[PDB]
Amino acid sequence: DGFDAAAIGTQVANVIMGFVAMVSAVGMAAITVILAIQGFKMAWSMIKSVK
Amino acid sequence: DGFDAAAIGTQVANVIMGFVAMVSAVGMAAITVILAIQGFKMAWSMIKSVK
Amino acid sequence: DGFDAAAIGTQVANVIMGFVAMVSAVGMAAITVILAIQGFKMAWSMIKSVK
Amino acid sequence: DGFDAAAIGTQVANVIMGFVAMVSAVGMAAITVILAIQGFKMAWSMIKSVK
Amino acid sequence: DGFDAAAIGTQVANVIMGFVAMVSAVGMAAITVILAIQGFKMAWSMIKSVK
Amino acid sequence: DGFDAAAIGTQVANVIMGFVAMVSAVGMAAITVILAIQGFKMAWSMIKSVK
Amino acid sequence: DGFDAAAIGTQVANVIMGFVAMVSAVGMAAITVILAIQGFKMAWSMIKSVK
Amino acid sequence: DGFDAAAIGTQVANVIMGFVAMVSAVGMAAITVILAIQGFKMAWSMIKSVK
Amino acid sequence: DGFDAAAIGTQVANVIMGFVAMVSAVGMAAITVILAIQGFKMAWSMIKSVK
Amino acid sequence: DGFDAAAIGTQVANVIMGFVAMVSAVGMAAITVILAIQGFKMAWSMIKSVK
Amino acid sequence: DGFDAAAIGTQVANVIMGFVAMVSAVGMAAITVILAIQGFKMAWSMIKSVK
Amino acid sequence: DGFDAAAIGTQVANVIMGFVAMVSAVGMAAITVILAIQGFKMAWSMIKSVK
Amino acid sequence: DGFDAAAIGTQVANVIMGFVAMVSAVGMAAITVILAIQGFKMAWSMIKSVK
Amino acid sequence: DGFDAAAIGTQVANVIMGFVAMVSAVGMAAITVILAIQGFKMAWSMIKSVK
Amino acid sequence: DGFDAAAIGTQVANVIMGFVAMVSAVGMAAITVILAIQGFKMAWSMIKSVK
Repeated sequence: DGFDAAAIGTQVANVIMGFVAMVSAVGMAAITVILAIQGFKMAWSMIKSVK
Repeated sequence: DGFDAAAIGTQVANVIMGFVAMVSAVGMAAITVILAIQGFKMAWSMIKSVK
Repeated sequence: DGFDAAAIGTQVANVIMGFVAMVSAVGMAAITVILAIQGFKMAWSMIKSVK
Repeated sequence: DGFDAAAIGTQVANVIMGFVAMVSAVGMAAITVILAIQGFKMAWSMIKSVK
Repeated sequence: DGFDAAAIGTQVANVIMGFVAMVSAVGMAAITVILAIQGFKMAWSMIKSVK
Repeated sequence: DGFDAAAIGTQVANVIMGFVAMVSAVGMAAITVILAIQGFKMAWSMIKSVK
Repeated sequence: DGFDAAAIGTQVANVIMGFVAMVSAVGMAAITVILAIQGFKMAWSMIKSVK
Repeated sequence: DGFDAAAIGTQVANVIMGFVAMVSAVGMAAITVILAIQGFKMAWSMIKSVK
Repeated sequence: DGFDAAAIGTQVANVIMGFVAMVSAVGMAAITVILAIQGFKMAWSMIKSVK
Repeated sequence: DGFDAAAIGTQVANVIMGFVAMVSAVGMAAITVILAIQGFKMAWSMIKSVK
Repeated sequence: DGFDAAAIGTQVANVIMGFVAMVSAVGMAAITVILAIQGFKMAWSMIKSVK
Repeated sequence: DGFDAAAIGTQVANVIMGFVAMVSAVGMAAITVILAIQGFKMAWSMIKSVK
Repeated sequence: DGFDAAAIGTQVANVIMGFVAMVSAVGMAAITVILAIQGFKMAWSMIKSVK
Repeated sequence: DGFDAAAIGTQVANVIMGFVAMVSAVGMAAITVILAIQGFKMAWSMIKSVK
Repeated sequence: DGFDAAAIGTQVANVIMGFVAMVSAVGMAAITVILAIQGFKMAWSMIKSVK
């Protein structure tokens, strides 16, 4: 009857495409860790196979 | 007696096949997130197994 | 006395076996949605476990 | 006799299609919460499977 | 008739957008735990694959 | 009306930030095990590749 | 005529906003339990995936 | 009028904070099992990767 | 009122600490298998690296 | 006038605190079943993840 | 008054402790299947890692 | 009263021990695949380490 | 006075213990379906984890 | 009195054992999909571990 | 009575065997990625073992 479906259907989507920011931010604060270990793993990794 | 069953039975269905749009839209605003993490996951994933 | 029980008892049933049509129609206008999400869910689902 | 059925039948419906607004508003004040947790859930979720 | 629908419809929403605070707070008091284990999991995790 | 939301919202969080202790304790009583095996794994691990 | 509606309408509400206390109290005596199990669940949960 | 709300509201809570005991007891009689398997799982687990 | 909580709370636990037996038994009938393969795996494993 | 309220009010309660017995008994004859399946579930559960 | 509570309370329990039999039987006719797959899974599983 | 529990309890089990056949059949039509790859994997596997 | 209570009280019960038959029959015509899907679910289920 | 219980009790079951057909059909139109992905998953899966 | 079960049972299946297309398409847009990394992985992989 009214059909206020798509009008609010975009409104809702716009609240939550403007939410990637958080996932990227917590992203960055994953990698710093994953590098820290990874880069530290690769430190000894060569000098395992130094032999 | 009257049998206004199918006539309105389509009417009702037409209000709600015209509702996928919202589910697609909130769809798109799922994937952007899921890529963001996923693509960021695959970033470190190769360079876990860099070794 | 009169026993107009089964005669109208079928009459009533015939108004309402001719009512499945609506339930099928609103059926179809469920699945289009459920696919939309489901198929979109399966989109990212493989590429979660891409790794 | 009078048949003031549809005339007021619309009148009543118009009081209550003009009621979605509230359901949308309490809608918005659901999602902010559901994001808050959800986005915070996804925060640790990647870094469960950091490994 | 009166149509005090949206006026109180916002009033109700404002009681409950001012409720995220609790969900964030119990949020923080989830992560401290989830880090505690997670960070402690990652402690041994590298030195599983020390080999 | 009353709005005793944040006041108890902190109260609840304080019961459960004071819960990490247990997770750390069961933490310690994970690692002792994980070392035991890990350190015992590394015992033979060098003297696999003694050759 | 008299219109002693709102005057007692508040009176009634005040008997029953002063009732949250009980729901909070039985609240606390839910969580102690839910922690007990939850914290005990998380005890073995890490050391399932110790592997 | 009487307002015997909090007085019995504590009374009820005290019947059911004195109920954790059972949940801890059935707790202990979970872990013995979960260890039994877990410790037995870790038995073969090292000597899978003995190689 | 009655407070038959801990009395039956132990009763229930005693039915189910007397249940480890089964988990140990199905334990033994895991390892026989896991040895069978494992010991058979280690059979060829040395004589892969015989070279 | 008479006020035979609490006198019979206890009388009634005493008929029905002496009713837990049945609920415990049908309790026991739940768990035997729930163990039977549960313990049988845990039988194959380890040897799913035997791998 | 009569207090035919425990007398029938056992009667009811005895109908339904004599019901485990079915759950064990449908038990056996689970495992035969679960072995069939499991044992067949373990067939190829070694000879994945044959290498 | 009637106690038609075990009589049908076997009847049900017999419908579903006569169901392994399907699981074996879909079994066979797993392995043909798993061999195909596995045997093809082992083809190049030796002639990786031909050197 | 007459006390034709238990005499008809059994009569009524005998009409409706002779009613399980239907519930078993509609039982069988549940499982055939539930197997059909279940057995078909287990078809792909192994060959999800074929990997 | 009449006892038209089993006579219609079969009638009802026969409407709904003649319903598996649909569940098999929607079955087939599950697997085609599940293969499509699965077979496509196994495509890259070998050539992950090509190395 | 009507038995419009298989007639619509095919109708439903035909909406969803005509759905593989999407899963193949999102398929292709998995592999391009998986190659990209895989082929790039194999780039350095030989020249790890160049030695």
